[PDB]
Amino acid sequence: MLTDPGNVQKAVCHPTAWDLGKGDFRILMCTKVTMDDFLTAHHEMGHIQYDMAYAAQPFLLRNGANE
Amino acid sequence: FVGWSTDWSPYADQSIKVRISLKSALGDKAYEWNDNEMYLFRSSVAYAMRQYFLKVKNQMILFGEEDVRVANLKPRISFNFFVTAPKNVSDIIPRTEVEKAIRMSRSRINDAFRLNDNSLEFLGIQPTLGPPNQPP
Amino acid sequence: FVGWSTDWSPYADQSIKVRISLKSALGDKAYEWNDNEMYLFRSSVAYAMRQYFLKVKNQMILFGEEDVRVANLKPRISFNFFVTAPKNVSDIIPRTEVEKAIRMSRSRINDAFRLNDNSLEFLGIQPTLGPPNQPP
Amino acid sequence: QNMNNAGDKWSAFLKEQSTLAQMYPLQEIQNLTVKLQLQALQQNGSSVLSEDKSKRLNTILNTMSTIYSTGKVCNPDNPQECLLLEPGLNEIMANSLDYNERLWAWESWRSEVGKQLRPLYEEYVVLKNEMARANHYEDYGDYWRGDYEVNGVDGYDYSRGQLIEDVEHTFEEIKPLYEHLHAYVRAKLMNAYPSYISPIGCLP
Repeated sequence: MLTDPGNVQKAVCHPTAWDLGKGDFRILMCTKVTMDDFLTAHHEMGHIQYDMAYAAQPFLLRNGANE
Repeated sequence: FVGWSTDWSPYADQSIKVRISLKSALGDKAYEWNDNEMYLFRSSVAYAMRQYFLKVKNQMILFGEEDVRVANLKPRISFNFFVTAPKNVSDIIPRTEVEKAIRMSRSRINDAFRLNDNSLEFLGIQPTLGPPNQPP
Repeated sequence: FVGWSTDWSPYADQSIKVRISLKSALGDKAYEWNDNEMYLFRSSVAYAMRQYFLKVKNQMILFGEEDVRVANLKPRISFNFFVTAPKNVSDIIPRTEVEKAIRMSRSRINDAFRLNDNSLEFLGIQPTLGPPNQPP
Repeated sequence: QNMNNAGDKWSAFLKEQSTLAQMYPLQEIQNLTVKLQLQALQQNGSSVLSEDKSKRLNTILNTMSTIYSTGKVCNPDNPQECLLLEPGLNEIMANSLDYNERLWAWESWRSEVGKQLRPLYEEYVVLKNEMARANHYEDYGDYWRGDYEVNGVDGYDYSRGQLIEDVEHTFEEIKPLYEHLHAYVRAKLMNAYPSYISPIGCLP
């Protein structure tokens, strides 16, 4: 889901990223057509490249180190 | 038996009548007792509990002047009073400890109003002091 | 300039150091000052504002003993204190009126603890009385 | 829930498999590729707790967030001229550069929120503590540091009671950098704001 330009349509809202495991890294964004998604874009692409290390690696092998 | 006594309570026994005679110690030319001297008193009553309950009962309980309950205000600065708990007002202070509480600081309050314990009447509490030893 | 003074406040100027010397008026054989006599004092401090603000400022504002703020308690009966508003605690009482407020009822509080104004030290407030007229 | 309660079909299945993984230590394993695995094992949620009153606490938690998000001070010069925290109160600290009105805005804002949330705080501490004690920890602020409880490469660990001790090895040498900066702004606060500031003492 990306759709929220100005609408009241039922979807949850944050620009957020995922590591799902089993070779799956999702985004979820609430695009009020604005720059805060591209603020998070390489910001996540620095962090999901840590997540591309645990692409198929377990739930017992989660994110990187600390926050 | 006809009627009833219209003022009895089962807590009236713990009330103490205090009886001030300004024409006995300061006599004349003295200050005219009014509602300030009412308000001075209950502060100095609350004094006597704090000085009692930590020098004798030895734990701290706080007291305001409003805990000193005033009933039947008469010009002769005479009125029956009793004190309660501060805001556990469901419970009051038992009079049996107040009797020794006054006798500890009885000497404190007469000079707090230039009085002589014959202008500090309590009707149940009387001064028990004064052995003289003038000759060597 | 290195460091800072770790205790300054912009409201510390309104605090008054009171200095009690029990070995000066009552001397020895006197009662041992403790946290009751702390609690007696703030009640009798709150006294002085009520007597001031309606005999001078001439409108009623209420005061509890807790409005008398106590800081730096010294077993030597000495501490800097100031008083606030009752529960408009965003605002405090200006010290400039407290100085005349003590000087009105300075005579009230020394006999409230059998003291002599050389055991009621205020460091900014001193007794200004006593002209004698013995000869006719 | 398809991630919590369908995590709980695996979390109840975890309590078959995690206990069959719970016979291994934390320091005599150096494989790494499997060392942190049992450290990410208490993760999937707090299924060891019977969460019935931690799902009572969320009723308190939404009340805590609503008053802060609706944190607002109506001005007393005219009573229905009101300013919230976010578009009305930080702006006073931004646009206005007066001592006393910002002093009023500092005090009047703090007379609103934490007093109403103080009865939302005492039970919030203790109920999170037996939540932490059923999470088998002494306090939930320790769990906060529980991500930093990495005892893996024999020198690479990080005890909970040492990670801040090294932080107090830092700022006391940055404290003289404040001391010049204190005297710098005390040289500034005498002629920027009307001379209340002791140039020796602390700051308002």
